[PDB]
Amino acid sequence: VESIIKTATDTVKSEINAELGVVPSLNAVETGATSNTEPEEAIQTRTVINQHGVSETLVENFLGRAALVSKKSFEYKNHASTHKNFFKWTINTKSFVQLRRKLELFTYLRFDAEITILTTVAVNYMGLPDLTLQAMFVPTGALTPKEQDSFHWQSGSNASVFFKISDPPARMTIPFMCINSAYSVFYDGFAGFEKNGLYGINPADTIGNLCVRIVNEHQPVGFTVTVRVYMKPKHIKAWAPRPPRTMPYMSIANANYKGRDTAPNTLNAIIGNRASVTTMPHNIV
Amino acid sequence: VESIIKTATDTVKSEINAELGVVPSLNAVETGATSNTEPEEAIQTRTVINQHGVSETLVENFLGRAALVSKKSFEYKNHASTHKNFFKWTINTKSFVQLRRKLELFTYLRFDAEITILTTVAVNYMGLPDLTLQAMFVPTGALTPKEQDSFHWQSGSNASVFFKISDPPARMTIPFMCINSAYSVFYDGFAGFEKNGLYGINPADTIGNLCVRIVNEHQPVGFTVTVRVYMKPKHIKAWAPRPPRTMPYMSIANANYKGRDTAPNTLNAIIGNRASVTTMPHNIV
Amino acid sequence: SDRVLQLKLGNSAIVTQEAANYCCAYGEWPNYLPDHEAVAIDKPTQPETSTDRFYTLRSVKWESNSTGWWWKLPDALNNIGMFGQNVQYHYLYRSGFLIHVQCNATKFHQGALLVVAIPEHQRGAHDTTTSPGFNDIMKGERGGTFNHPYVLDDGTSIACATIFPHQWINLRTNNSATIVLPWMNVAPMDFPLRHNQWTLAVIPVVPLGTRTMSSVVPITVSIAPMCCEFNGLRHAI
Amino acid sequence: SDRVLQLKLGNSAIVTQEAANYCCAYGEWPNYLPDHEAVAIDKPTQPETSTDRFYTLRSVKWESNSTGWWWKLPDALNNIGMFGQNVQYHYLYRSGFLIHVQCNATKFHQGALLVVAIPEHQRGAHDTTTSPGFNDIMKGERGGTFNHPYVLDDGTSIACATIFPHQWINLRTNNSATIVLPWMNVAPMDFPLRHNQWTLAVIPVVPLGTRTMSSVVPITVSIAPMCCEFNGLRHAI
Amino acid sequence: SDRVLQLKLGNSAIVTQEAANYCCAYGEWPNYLPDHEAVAIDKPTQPETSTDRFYTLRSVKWESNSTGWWWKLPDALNNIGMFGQNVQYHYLYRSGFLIHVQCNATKFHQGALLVVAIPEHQRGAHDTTTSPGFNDIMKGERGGTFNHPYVLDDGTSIACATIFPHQWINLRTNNSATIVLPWMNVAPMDFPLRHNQWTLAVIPVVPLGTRTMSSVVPITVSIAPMCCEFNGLRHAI
Amino acid sequence: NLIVPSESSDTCSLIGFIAAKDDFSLRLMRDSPDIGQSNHLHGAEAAYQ
Amino acid sequence: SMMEINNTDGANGMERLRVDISVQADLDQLLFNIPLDIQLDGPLRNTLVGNISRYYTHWSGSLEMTFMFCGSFMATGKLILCYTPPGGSCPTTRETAML
Amino acid sequence: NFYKDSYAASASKQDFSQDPSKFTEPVVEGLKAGAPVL
Amino acid sequence: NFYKDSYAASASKQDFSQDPSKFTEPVVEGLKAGAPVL
Ligand SMILES: CC(=O)N[C@H]1[C@H]([C@H](O)[C@H](O)CO)O[C@@](OC[C@H]2O[C@@H](O[C@H]3[C@H](O)[C@@H](O)[C@H](O)O[C@@H]3CO)[C@H](O)[C@@H](O)[C@H]2O)(C(=O)O)C[C@@H]1O
Repeated sequence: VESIIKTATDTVKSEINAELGVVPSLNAVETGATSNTEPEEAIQTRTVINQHGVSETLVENFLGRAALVSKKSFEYKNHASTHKNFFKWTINTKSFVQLRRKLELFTYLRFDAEITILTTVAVNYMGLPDLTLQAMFVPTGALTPKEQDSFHWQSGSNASVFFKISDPPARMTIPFMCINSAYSVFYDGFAGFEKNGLYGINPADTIGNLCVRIVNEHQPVGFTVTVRVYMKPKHIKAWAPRPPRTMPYMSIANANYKGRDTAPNTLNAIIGNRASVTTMPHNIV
Repeated sequence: VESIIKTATDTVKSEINAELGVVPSLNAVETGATSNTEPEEAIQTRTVINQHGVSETLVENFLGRAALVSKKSFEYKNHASTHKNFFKWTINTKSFVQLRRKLELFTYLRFDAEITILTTVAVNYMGLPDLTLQAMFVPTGALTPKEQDSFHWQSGSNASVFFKISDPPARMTIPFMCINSAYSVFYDGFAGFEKNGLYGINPADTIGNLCVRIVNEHQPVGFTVTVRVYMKPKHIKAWAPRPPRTMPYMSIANANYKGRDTAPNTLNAIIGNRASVTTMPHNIV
Repeated sequence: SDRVLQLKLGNSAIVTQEAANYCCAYGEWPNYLPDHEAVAIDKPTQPETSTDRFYTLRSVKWESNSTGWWWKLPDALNNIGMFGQNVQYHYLYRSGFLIHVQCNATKFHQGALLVVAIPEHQRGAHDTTTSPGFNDIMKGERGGTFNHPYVLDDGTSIACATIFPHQWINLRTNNSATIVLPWMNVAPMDFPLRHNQWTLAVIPVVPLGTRTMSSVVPITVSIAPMCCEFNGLRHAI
Repeated sequence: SDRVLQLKLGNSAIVTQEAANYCCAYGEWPNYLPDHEAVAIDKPTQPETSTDRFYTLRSVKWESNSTGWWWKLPDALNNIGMFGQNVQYHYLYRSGFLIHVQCNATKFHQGALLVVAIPEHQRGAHDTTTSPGFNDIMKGERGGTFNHPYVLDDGTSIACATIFPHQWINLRTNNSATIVLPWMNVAPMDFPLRHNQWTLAVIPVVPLGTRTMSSVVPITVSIAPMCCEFNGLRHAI
Repeated sequence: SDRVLQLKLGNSAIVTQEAANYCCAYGEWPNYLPDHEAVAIDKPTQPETSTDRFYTLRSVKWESNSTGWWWKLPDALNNIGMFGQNVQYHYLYRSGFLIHVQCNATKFHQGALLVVAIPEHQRGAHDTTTSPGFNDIMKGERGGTFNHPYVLDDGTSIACATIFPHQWINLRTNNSATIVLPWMNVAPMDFPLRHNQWTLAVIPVVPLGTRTMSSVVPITVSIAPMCCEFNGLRHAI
Repeated sequence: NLIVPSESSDTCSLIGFIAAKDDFSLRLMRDSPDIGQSNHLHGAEAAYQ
Repeated sequence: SMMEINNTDGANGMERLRVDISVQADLDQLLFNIPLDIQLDGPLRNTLVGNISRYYTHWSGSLEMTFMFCGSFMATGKLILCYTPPGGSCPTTRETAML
Repeated sequence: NFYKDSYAASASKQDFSQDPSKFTEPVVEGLKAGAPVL
Repeated sequence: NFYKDSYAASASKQDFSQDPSKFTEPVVEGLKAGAPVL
């Protein structure tokens, strides 16, 4: 039943129906199939050549957006006496709700990830320094630097990108790097051979670590530096759509839920209340 | 009667006329048709091969100009104690009179909109910071951020453009996005099912909201930041030309009029006065 | 030859022996909605003769100090005959209009009326920032009058109103004006009770005058919807 | 196969899962007035979907002592929807009718309703020489009830009423009856406000009965005009 | 015709006389691992009939206040029959599943169960940041119950759970639901003791009700692995 | 009317479902109003430790 | 997917996903109504079509509502479901909705 | 245009077709050169 | 794409094939137009 759809389907004119043994409007929800009643069979229709496009809902476009996945502020200064001029971030797409919810509309996803890094500075006035930063990709669980001036930043094999605050945001693509044919947006299991591991966390789905430091030595005064990382999935393939998240997220480590204090989206009632089932909200007066 | 016109029409030489039953200079304005008397029929003409071009008056060029549509100044500082380092603007082409009047020379318009954003800064002296700004497109009526540091800026699906003051003005094209085949420059109706809605305002013609913030945290001192937005319509199609606006504009929400205190363009007299209908202004002495 | 004319639609007919040709707005003619432009998928009702016929509104008196009159479409007809009924029982409507304005006098009378069909004539209010209210716009069959015809009550000008489909009724020349209006909108159909596609404006640019016996000189408007179509049937509003 | 049925006209549709085939009065089907049978020469209006659709009347309650109900056509619909409007604005009308009577109960209920379409059912009054009055005949949407169903309120008999187009609703068998009615008259068209072509009669020949929980058992009538045509347009009556 | 069904695998067979067709998850059917998708290079064992057969789990009682039940695969079967043995002696397994949920009552009973197969149903804990523990997830043959079926115990919703392969058991209509599940994973094979590909959820969206004699109404689940393959043989865990 | 015998429940339920037909089209993508946050989710900061 | 038609105070969790109808004593009774804006909070918001549509701003196309009766086999009945194009107040009588 | 969406392209200043008559002579009966309009 | 690795390429927004039936009609026996589903 696979076919190429580029526009919404057309409508054909229909006439009066009075056929015994034919009841297109009746269905059996129990079969699990969605009703197949066509407009032409429910009412009398006219012919309509529908030219409405369907490209903006292509999965590639739906998920094809650079969404914020990480925001980190730290102090750039003399740390003689906390993120000391650098930080390490275990990449994940569970911290910011907008991206998280969209990705979670699918069970499995295969995509390459375009990473964009935006840097901002503020004095703690005599001007803003045009600093050089280094973002080093370190595999999940692998050895990360522990100091701004660590020799580990020599990045002999790890990929590192050096960029200035005055340059456009840095950008690079991390390929689909899962050990499987697709990432598991959801994982009903324990990724360990013992029974004490974390539930729902399959490290195979953790792209990796992003170690970011300011290359410049500290200045005589302190600054607040904020690094924002954006991710845009591309060359996407998606499988098994899922029920959208309704309850507010509680943790990046699980699907735990509590609900809002009052509707909407309270554990007790997802939709806001109306006086009764015969009360029409926004009724035209 | 459609034809391709690339130059002003030529003139053909004409001779003496003395024909009974033929009166090209007489017309009947009552029919609603404009006089069809040709120069060749009114006087004796010579032949003229006219090479004057007509391209600068093409609608595409006439409206094809980046006109100022929004200018907003705000204070960038610590707002502990007003636009707090960001602002929201409901896009409209009714605030600046030059663009407004030209667009209003037409009833319906279909065009894509090229948006250019220019940013300027001034200290409230130790130098001008090269700040990063974020302009997020939010559909008309949709959810806009309420704080500079709101999580809503994560822009998971909304389009956002990040730009520096030191970069050239930011630019992007908003497609013709109306739910109709063209924008209604004028709307003789109420866009609501009840009777208390606003007259002449069809939200279908409101491109959307532009939420702009400074990404950098505040500095130790304050600055005045001004954001100017320009719009250039392109791939234009126009219908039903209209009488040009004469009375000064009063509101962006309607065509209300009052007129200037004295001619010209006073409700009582559009054209400035002359002593009498036999008085020749600027007469050569 | 182009001074006499008969218009016949449904069970109605009109003749004039002093016409001035007639205007087809933007050189077009009314037509039913083609399948390649349709949006609403329900089979439309096309009443034909019960709606596509001349409806004559109440007349108005042309006085020496008159400023002009206006009628909005389809509002002026939304409560008249079968056209009105279909409009009330259906969410969507579509149609063109054949307009015939009538005014006769004497060979001793003078006066000139600009008869213009304005698309999307969005009125403006005078000397205030408050937008016109519902009752300022929806006058129905009675129509309204111009406050400042000089600027078409919208801050522009009547001088350039000739850019719109129009004719004139110059008493020494003709006694009627005829304008054929096609569907004019950015959508294939619309909700008739909240939006008016056209506004018929009749304005005396040259006042009525004479030195002969004074008589009441009326101006009458007859409008015939054309190629009416209705979709979205329900109860009457 | 002949127990399930879906009827679709205009924006309305009805299904039944317990039908008994369906009746086409005298083996005919509705159709528009052909040129070789026409009388009125004005071009007719054929609204199609705005009138040729199902109109559901108020229900009635089937009680242990009910005598029967009746609805006259087109009277019952002369003030309903667009069909009603066309009827009021036109001197002449013509149409067929698709009738669907509905009544469901329980597998523990019993009862049998004769659902018959009577042409020209001229009522008689009981024990008096005075003919029935206007208000005794024109009941409109509410319909009326039988005084002496045994003789069809006309001095004849319900026993032989089966000679007319009909079906039955026997609770243990079906829950609906469907009858398609063609135009039935001696004239090609008629004045809808003074003459009724058909009379829908629903009579309980076998009373409603059960020993299970008592519940209100309604009887509902849905009627869809078919191939409507109207001539002689004027103002509404 | 699509109400009766017989399923036969190995030495087991099941019939139902009130089915509702049957579901093939995502329109697929189980199959053995092809050479062009294989990873583990040791020759696999394909037991066929000793494992690809129906295993009936202990029943559960449908009560007026029940919230729903769930069983995870292959966990629910990891200790049952030869399928269980192969699972215990092999590091890797692969298979589809034929699911048959059974529940019969009376023509006087009402109730509706959503029978849905959820891929990767990662449970969430309620009102706490602590992730669910091993014993909260691995219930085995007994299965578990829903705490908040309204949100599928994962913060989403049962209302949209129909996006997953499913059927319903509406007592007045059918007495069983059947779903064929193909291998569903991002890997060609997996370690059966730590990851569950599918979760069978049976939730009463419409509670069980009647006014007739109360009887215990059980819900029974029978599951047949399909096209089982095992790799990485060693001792039993 | 809803009609039932003495032993059937006299109150019954309906479950309503809705879906788009294949003549549907959606345009102009925007952030969903159905999800939002005002703080860091639990564990988010730990990703930096 | 399921519409949350019974979104009323006193209806908790799944009770909100089903509409209960009872044997009536009067005729032509109104049972319930449903607001139709798939872009606003209401019975249609938390559905597959509602949720995904809300990631967009413009929409076009036909919608289909399917209702499954979940009473006992011995229960019978006939209901009328009406869709009223916009324009006025929501109909409160069958004679009006039926149009 | 190196962008994938055609609406991103530069301006289109090549449409030289015109039909003034729809505004200048929208009368049903064509008017002749020097013949009386009425 | 001037890069040597194909995964570095711009987005691929040209896959217009669909098969809703895998979600809308995953029933083994095809359902007819107006014939009783059961
Ligand atoms: C993340 C989340 O919970 N999103 C829901 C959203 C938010 O809860 C609100 O925006 C929080 O302010 O609500 C959604 O439903 C709309 C609600 O509207 C409330 O009444 C509003 C009214 O609609 C506004 O026009 C008015 O200006 O303010 C009123 C409140 O004072 C109702 O009371 C409530 O029950 C909802 O119906 C939404 O669509 O925004 C649903 C989101 O999932």
